[PDB]
Amino acid sequence: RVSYDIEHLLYYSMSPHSWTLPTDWQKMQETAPSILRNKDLQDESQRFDGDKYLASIK
Amino acid sequence: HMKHPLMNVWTLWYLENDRSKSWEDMQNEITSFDTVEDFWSLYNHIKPPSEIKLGSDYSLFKKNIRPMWEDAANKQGGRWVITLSKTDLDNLWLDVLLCLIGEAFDHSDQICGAVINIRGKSNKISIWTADGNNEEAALEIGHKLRDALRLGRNNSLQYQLHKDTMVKVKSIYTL
Ligand SMILES: C[n+]1cn([C@@H]2O[C@H](COP(=O)(O)OP(=O)(O)OP(=O)(O)OC[C@H]3O[C@@H](n4cnc5c(=O)[nH]c(N)nc54)[C@H](O)[C@@H]3O)[C@@H](O)[C@H]2O)c2nc(N)[nH]c(=O)c21
Ligand SMILES: [Cl-]
Repeated sequence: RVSYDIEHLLYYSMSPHSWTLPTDWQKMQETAPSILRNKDLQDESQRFDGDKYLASIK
Repeated sequence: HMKHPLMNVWTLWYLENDRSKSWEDMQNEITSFDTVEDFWSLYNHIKPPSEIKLGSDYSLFKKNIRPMWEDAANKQGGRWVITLSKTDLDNLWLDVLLCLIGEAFDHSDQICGAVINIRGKSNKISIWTADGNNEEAALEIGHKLRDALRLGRNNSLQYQLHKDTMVKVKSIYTL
């Protein structure tokens, strides 16, 4: 089985590829604009912090 | 490249609130992904459950399985229902998502997807499984959730058949 525990999944969240836009971003803008967020990649103020999320659990 | 592959392909569905359409027509297929990084890419650029309109749903299901009773993968199936703070809800939803894509369940084939209902009164988070009469699989999945989500004895965890749901609730398993 190809599996991952929460620790590793959270760790990979801080990869650059975890912040770049989805492949279908254009079609997502055309079909469901109301649910989209963080459209400016330059601004990572509201980016998910996996290291903190992991640390918050104890 | 160099992304970490997932065991399965997952599809995020968004149930829009549009009474000009039937319930099935409201189901909007957003996109699919099959690596961990692509999941976070999607997650970082869609609103959490606590920020989207009332009467809408987020559903993550395996590729080629629609989040509905009519799908052949759900016909004989059921769901573990978790009855329900903005932060608490978002994190609980995320933890369920990470259980799914991380393949935390031993009976992986029995996993179909997860649905979060956002309603005014309360908010439901449900995990759908393929065979409701497969008690072994259903219970194993149930235990993994309670353990993973760290659900206290405060909240309940009840399994409901889709057939009993559509007839309007009977819970056949409780944990
Ligand atoms: C999963 N599912 C739902 N529907 C449809 O969505 C309604 C609410 O579901 P729901 O999942 O939101 O249930 P609850 O709010 O917990 O309570 P619950 O007791 O189930 O809700 C009943 C209340 O919901 C209202 N309602 C009816 N249609 C809709 C709808 O399209 N969207 C929403 N948000 N509410 C609806 C209805 O007037 C009543 O007040 C169901 O009643 C089905 O019609 C499905 N239809 C098909 N064909 N296939 C499906 O797999 C399916
Ligand atoms: Cl791992």
